[PDB]
Amino acid sequence: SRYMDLKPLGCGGNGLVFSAVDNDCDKRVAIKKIVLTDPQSVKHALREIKIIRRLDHDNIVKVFEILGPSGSQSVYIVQEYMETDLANVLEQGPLLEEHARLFMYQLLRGLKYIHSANVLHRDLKPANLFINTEDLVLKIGDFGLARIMLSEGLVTKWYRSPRLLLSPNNYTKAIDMWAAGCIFAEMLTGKTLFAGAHELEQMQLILESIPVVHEEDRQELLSVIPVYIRNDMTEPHKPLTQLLPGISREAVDFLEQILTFSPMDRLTAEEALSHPYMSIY
Ligand SMILES: COc1ccc(-n2nnc3cnc(N[C@@H]4CCN(c5ccncc5)C4)nc32)cc1
Repeated sequence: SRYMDLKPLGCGGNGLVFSAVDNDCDKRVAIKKIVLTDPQSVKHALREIKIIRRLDHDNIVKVFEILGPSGSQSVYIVQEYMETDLANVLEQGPLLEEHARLFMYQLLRGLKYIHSANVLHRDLKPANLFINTEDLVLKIGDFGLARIMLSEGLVTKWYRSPRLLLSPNNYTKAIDMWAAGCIFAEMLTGKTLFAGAHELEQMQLILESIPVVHEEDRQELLSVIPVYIRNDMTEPHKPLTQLLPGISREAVDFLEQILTFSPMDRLTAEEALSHPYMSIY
């Protein structure tokens, strides 16, 4: 009786999403319908709800209510309506460095929050970063959020870290950070940094630009891709400075610190925010 005029917004992983208007307050909402197809789906939906119910931050999409069939506080997640998504913004071209830098700050602020709570995002990509163009606010989408402790082909390989390509079911905070670096490069250039369709070509695209500085990392690659055995992995053929040719040296330097092959050398969300390139906000 509360939510009226519902029009589908598209399809996520969990289910169909709809835009609707609330009667209590004349504001717009975004509702996710999750179908309880199998008992595996009910267990998955229940994990997701307990997480999003306790997270409250300026750069995380706000969850208002949870209702079942007929609307009572199939499952329906009522969240805040955002104007657009980052993917729709970047189809229109690259951003001014001032806007990319501001959106990166907000993305990092949102990551620093979820990571502190021992939550990570299993599906970080421009389509799941929501924008209100009026206030230039960026908010990370709730669906994909998971505690650190069918349709497989519909998962993008593009924002996957070298480690996630080698160990496909192991998600960590550092994996969110690699994806954030990739999204930042995409906001600056208006095109995907590493656009592979398969796990191996994605690894080969990364290896053309990212140095392998540890022998442990080098030995692992020689056991999967032995062609690079007499190549000095320390100096790639097409480095990030070449891949990003019109952007500032300050942006590339900050990027080189996030797009490290090893998670051990990679800045954390907290460290990236304390970086001079970000601390000015
Ligand atoms: C594809 O699957 C999905 C998956 C999740 C959503 N979710 N989840 N929480 C949300 C909060 N706000 C919005 N707002 C839309 C962003 C772009 N939408 C338009 C942009 C421009 N024109 C029409 C719609 C509004 N969408 C949300 C939407 C579609």
